[PDB]
Amino acid sequence: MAKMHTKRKGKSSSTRPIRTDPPEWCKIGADEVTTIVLDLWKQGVSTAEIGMVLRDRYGVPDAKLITGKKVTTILKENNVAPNIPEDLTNLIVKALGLRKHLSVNKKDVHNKRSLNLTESKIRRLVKYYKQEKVLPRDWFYKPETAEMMITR
Amino acid sequence: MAKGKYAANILKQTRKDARWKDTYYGRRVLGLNVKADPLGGAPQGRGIVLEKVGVEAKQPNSAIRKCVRVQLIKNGRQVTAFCPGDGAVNFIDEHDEVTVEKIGGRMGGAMGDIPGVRFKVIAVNNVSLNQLVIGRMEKPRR
Amino acid sequence: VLLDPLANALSTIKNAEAIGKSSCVVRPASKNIGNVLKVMQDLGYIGDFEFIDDGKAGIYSVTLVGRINKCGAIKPRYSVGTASFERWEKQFLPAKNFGALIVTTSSGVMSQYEARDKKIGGQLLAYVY
RNA sequence: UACCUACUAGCCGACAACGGGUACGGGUUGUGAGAGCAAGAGCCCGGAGAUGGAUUCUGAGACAUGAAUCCAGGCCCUACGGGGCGCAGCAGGCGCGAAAACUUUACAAUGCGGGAAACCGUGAUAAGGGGACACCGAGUGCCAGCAUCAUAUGCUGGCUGUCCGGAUGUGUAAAAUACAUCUGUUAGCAAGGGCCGGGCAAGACCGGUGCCAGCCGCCGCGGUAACACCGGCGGCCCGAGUGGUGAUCGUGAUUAUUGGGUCUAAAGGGUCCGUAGCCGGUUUGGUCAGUCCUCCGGGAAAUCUGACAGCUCAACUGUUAGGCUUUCGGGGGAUACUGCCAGACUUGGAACCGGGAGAGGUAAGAGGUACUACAGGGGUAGGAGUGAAAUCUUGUAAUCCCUGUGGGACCACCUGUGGCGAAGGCGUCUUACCAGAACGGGUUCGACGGUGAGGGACGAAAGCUGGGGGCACGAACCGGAUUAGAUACCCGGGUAGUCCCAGCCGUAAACGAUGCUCGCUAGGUGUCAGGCAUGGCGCGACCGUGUCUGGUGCCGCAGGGAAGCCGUGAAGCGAGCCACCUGGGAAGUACGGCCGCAAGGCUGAAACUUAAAGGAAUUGGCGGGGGAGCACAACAACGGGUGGAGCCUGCGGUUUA
RNA sequence: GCGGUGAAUACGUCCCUGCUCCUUGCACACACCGCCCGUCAAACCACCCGAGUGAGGUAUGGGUGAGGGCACGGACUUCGUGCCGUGUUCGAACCUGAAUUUUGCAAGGGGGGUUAAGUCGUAACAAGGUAGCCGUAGGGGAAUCUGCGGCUGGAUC
RNA sequence: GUGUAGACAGCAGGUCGCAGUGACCAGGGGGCUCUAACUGUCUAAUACCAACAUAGGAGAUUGCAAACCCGUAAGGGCUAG
RNA sequence: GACCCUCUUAAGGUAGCGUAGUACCUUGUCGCUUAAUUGGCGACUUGCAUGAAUGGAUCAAUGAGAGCCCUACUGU
Ligand SMILES: [Mg+2]
Ligand SMILES: [Mg+2]
Ligand SMILES: [Mg+2]
Ligand SMILES: [Mg+2]
Ligand SMILES: [Mg+2]
Ligand SMILES: [Mg+2]
Ligand SMILES: [Mg+2]
Ligand SMILES: [Mg+2]
Repeated sequence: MAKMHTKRKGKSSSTRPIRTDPPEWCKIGADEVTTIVLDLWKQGVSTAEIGMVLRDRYGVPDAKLITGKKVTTILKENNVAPNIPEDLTNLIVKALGLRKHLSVNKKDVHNKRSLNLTESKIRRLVKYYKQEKVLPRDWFYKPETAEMMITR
Repeated sequence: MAKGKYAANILKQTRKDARWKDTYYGRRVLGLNVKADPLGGAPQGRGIVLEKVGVEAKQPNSAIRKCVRVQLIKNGRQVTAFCPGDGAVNFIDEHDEVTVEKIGGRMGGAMGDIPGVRFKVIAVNNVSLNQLVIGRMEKPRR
Repeated sequence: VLLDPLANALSTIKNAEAIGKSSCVVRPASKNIGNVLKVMQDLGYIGDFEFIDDGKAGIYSVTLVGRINKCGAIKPRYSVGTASFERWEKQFLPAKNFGALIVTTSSGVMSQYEARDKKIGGQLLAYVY
């Protein structure tokens, strides 16, 4: 389909094969992969590339197939998850950096529109998460005060 | 024009606005026809003849169309009335009582090569001007 | 965004019939899609259909035996009773006892002839002929 | 809260409050195949009103149509001290207007109040009179034989009384009609109305009139042969009816949910972000609210449909089987469907990483060449411009050439039927900041999505406000030509402006005249980014062919359109949302409103006018389009003459019987 | 019609002027002697503004305020649905400022339309003779003209 | 009732007069034009104006040993610019 | 009276305003105001002798400024 605010459709999907089982050619275990995930999380590595580094240097095809849990499921099980989802945090971080840039380049109207599109995505994520109880009902996305990196 | 199941309100609203673009429904609801025409929905009328004019016809055709100038008594509206038939101005003169009716032409408006005239005589002194034109009635001396 | 899979499947069947292709694939399969395909198969208008799962919603490899003329969804899915089928039949269908309307009912999904036999109505689903 | 008190600060509304417009509501009526659309005068249900208005007595009940009181308003009887009345009760009158009846009859019946009853009153009701109310039923003729011009009066023959008139009784309260027998009639008393060129059924028959009289819904007729107009002749359709003007329904899929269009005909919003609304993935589990089958309370009759029964057929009344009344309240069954509940699922979108692509954006700087300013050196009669000229410029040494120093704008070739961007738009180079994309991805997420009236930002150029800058260009302006004129094209100057800095306006042929999202549908064919195979490559940085994905163009089958055409990058086939159009002018105008400093933008009629405007395509003519060709009624090259002078003849005009 | 005598020119091209054919353009079909825009004046019609000038409706505060209803007090009679007074209550009518809305009249101004056999030009239609249209700004009796960006819905190159 | 308080604000009933800001005190109001924008200044002793000034707009000179001006000169005003 | 030319010793007054605080003719002509108005306002304007920083038009607010009108008031 088209993108969120640009209508340029694309099909660069990551083709994951039909695997209903863990690997049969790998000796890795669930304890090994969960220990690797916890250690990489404590290093300071976000969940998007935790699985990537599992699949590249350890050749782990999928954490859900072996452990039975995704990365965020393991994070919630071990109390090693953030209080805010990573996508919302990334959008808010980019919006804060873009606002910091736009407070000195007031002619940069194109990036003002880019900031508006990212704000629309941020409000979409907040609406979905408050729909699904991930975030509090009264915590609205304030773009000036309640948008910090770790929100409390 | 929403085709969803629970979208009757949108279709009703868009039909409501699009209806006004028709001339007939909007002019009927707004009451322009009652407000405009001298008879006010009366099929015929009754006015005092004041002046007689043989108004000219259209550009391709060439003729003189006998058109009395009559002022209504029901409303005091001054208009022009076309008197049809051979010897049309012979049976009508100044200061008469003549029934008048619409000419019944294009869109209820002026008919044929008569410019600016929408009303026609149908009877002089409450007797049929058609029969006077034919020759089965005689003009009263009143 | 994909928001009418039954109508998409019937439009694909319409396209495949119009080109005269014997076989065609059905984009993501659904249970109501399978019920419509089974009732259409019992009507004889459609030959064969198999759910080939793909780690997704699933698709169909439908063998069109060349028996239909056009088939799309019924939008909106109108509520219909046992005494309310003939007006929809006169609207969508071309002739009496010619083509059937796919109906969804609490008993089951089926053409409106068998629904009238059941004496139970519901929502119109589609039409095929 | 109906009023009062203490208190609280609510209540209704952008899903339309408040206000304006309009209206007795419904049962129903009009119409159409139906969906619908339009009106709800009369018969029944409820509501209100009694000249407008307020107030009050009486009563079980009233603020009473035949009660009052006063005010306003009009009128009225008076002996002038005073006293009444309001027909939206029945007939009637004036007024009003296009717009409608008798100041009849009776309580006989049906009802009501009164009476214990017998009964009385009843403009309620019934009964009539009058009104081309609506519907229905009939007749003005029938008729054998015979004749022309095929249906008209003929000639003749009789025959019937439905109508009209009478008799008589039934009959109703009594009438009248109706009803029965009889009988009155030479079947005579009883047909009109429109229209005749087309649309549209009917006359190319004869005089009239001459763009006049007239016709004409529209088209169109007549300035000399009118099937058109007037009389006639004839003919046509309808039928005691037949037309006219509105209205309104249908026509018309011309309001379109069913069921329309929106590239070029009216119409896609400049783009885009986005709320209410609306539309939404597969999937396990639970419910059953819409929904579904069923039940029970309703949905007055009337009108509707059919039949039966009875009015002679008929409409009509009763019974009855259906219809409407609808689209309410409440129970049981089902769980497909949608909405509710709790998860999950990976494809849809979201997030991150990789090597690449890009005139993507702001900020800064440097640079390229040309131009220009002044100065210097050389040189000496024109330079500039034009179709041709002149203004202009130059002897104060211009033009041209050389040197040098400043200036502001502008970024060529490279450059592409290339690229990036939401669009507007973006081309010197370097750097910093930011953003998106596609591509690769057993990466994170789990439907988080589409559209989107309102509303918000971006928005070419021109213009406006304030500060700069001003080389060039260049509205205005001035001058020189052109021409009949030139307030224009041409040329010489050249202001505002173009540029920058800080804001405003918010419109373009903002175009692909094609809104955006998804699935689906023959192919051949460039090129661009990425990825991927392979052959060469100094078998390396690199370049070729093939292939998947996403763009960027041409070609075109099926498909569709009225066609030009579109055609996996739809104008094809479905899904969803929005914007938009409804004969041509008047008109994007007037009034009101909001917006802006302003110019203006936004919203947006009516009177009136008009029969077409309009779109594609085509056959010709035509051009100061193109291409081709030809000839002394073309040209070139030539020879002569007409034109000059006199005469001759022809045409015009003066004269002229 | 005939005869005497007797010459230059052109071994041509389609530039000029007619004309023929294919293609392109076209708002032209009486076919370019075509169609056709705006101002100006004249007649008429409908309209808008107009300093002004009336009339009517709705609602609102306020005013003066008939009359009636209960309360209380005071007297006359057959001891009061009466009388006087007082207070309270409802309250018509009329007057008045603003608000709102509907319409009549108005010196004069405006643009629209429509009729002459009007006048002036020639703007668009072909490359309409300077391609045109669109937005914007300025100029001019008037079409329109020029500048700026844009488009091609423009021929020939 | 508010306030700590001074005091302020408000309510119910009764009652007198021709009259309740009872005296004193204390704007009459509105509409259409001309002119100047406004506050201000002005002929002390006949002119309080539409005149003068004003902010706003525009122009000119001058790079400071300046422009402009005073003095015969010494030297000065503008300029501790 | 929308054109060829003038009168052109530089130029022939554009936007506006116009009987004006400017207008002789003059108490200009028409409408509202009044019974009646050399007046006030609006319009027309052939301007003796208007006009753009000799600044033009226009202006909310202000004014012991200058005219006219309505209501209220009063020995004017
Ligand atoms: Mg610009
Ligand atoms: Mg667009
Ligand atoms: Mg008027
Ligand atoms: Mg010009
Ligand atoms: Mg553009
Ligand atoms: Mg002053
Ligand atoms: Mg002064
Ligand atoms: Mg006076």
